[PDB]
Amino acid sequence: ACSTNISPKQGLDKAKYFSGKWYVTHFLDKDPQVTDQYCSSFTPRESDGTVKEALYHYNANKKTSFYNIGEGKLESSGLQYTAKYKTVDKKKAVLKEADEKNSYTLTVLEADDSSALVHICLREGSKDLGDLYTVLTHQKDAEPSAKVKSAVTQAGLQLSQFVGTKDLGCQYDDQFTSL
Ligand code: HEM
Ligand SMILES: [N]
Repeated sequence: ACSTNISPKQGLDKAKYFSGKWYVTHFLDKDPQVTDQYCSSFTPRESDGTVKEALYHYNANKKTSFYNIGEGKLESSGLQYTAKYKTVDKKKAVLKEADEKNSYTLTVLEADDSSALVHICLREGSKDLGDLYTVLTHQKDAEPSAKVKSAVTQAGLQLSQFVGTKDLGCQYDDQFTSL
């Protein structure tokens, strides 16, 4: 199951996270449910205590993609939120409304002007799907900062064990993440 002991980084300025867009450069899926490798980019925003974020996934094996919009409330305790998610097309038109039994919780472990580290617990039945850690950069295929690489170690992980995305033949939809 996903860890219940993940807490966001204390003192982090949320503006460093809710800004620009993010590309996943490295991911650690602690308990994968499928064997395909994904690329992902997303654009998180917040307003008045509610996060809305536009999400994109690209299956590098199968060459398929899908789009979502997550929505949830910013924890008063720190940079963390539990979101419900709709399925959308590449123009953000809704294909399916959220299934309220499913959620994900995102916890920000580090963020600076170039890079971030987050933990995501996706619950896509009624079941934690297991921990996913993603290293993020504002620019595609860029190098994460030293600070973010330190945060990986401090989360008890080893960067050597992450899957990098730079060599996967990723295709992104930058128009979508710029909406
Ligand atoms: C490279 C990074 C990521 C990988 C490896 C990954 C992996 C996966 C996989 C394997 C699935 C299931 C696909 C299927 O239906 O078979 C999935 C779905 C999903 N992921 Fe990710 N993911 C990544 C990043 C993210 C990010 C950054 C978020 C949220 C901020 C996120 C949220 C979701 C959600 C909401 C779904 C469910 C989509 C739906 O059923 O409509 N994922 N992801
Ligand atoms: N995910």
